[PDB]
Amino acid sequence: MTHPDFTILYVDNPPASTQFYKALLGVDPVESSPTFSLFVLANGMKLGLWSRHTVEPKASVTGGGGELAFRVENDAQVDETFAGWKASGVAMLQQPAKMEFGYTFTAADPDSHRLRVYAFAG
Amino acid sequence: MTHPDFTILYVDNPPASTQFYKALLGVDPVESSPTFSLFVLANGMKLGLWSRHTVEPKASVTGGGGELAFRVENDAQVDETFAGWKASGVAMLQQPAKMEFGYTFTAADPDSHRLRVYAFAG
Repeated sequence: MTHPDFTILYVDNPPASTQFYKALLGVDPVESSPTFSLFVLANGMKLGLWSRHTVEPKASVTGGGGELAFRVENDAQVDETFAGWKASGVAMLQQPAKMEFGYTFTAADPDSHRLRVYAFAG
Repeated sequence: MTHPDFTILYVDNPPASTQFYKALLGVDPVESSPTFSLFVLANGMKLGLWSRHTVEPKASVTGGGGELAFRVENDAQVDETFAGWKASGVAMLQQPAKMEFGYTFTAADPDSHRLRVYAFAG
């Protein structure tokens, strides 16, 4: 009954991780705190960064879950996003491969979130 | 540079978990597969269910991360969403408490995702 237009990705060190998402997405944090961050996209969606040392329920995890799907028009735009992140200092452990749902790619940043850039086959 | 209006939450058993999100959010899966699901919200956002047995990179985890922030007008609407989920068979391990960012509450479903219903103080 309640609709979430807001997704939160759990980070460790707010300063470095927030500047990382600033250039990663191409946004600026409208709201920010010593242990939290918030930016709202012109897409009509909303995206948080909640530090895991202050998350409730308290969970010391990085890379356990949370997937951020970056939608692009086609397979070439996936590869542009690949190389740009790679040069921008993403860990990057996954082969960009043609899946059933289309050309999918998933990265892992310093704080390790599954950043899923895909091109839908339809 | 690339903006994600799409967030994916990693589930174990697609049938049961997809019907769970159907009533949870109040949506129907526009796209669906034997090991995947996809529904797009009238909020202007997009939400996937990717089964962890077919996720790339492959990760057998549930409750490690991924946070779904359900935004409501005030603290009472948080408590309505609390009891409704509770009656609908959510695990629910967190006290709905007044945080710095407002009245926050976080649930965990059968597949265990941090479902964050909050009322922003400001």
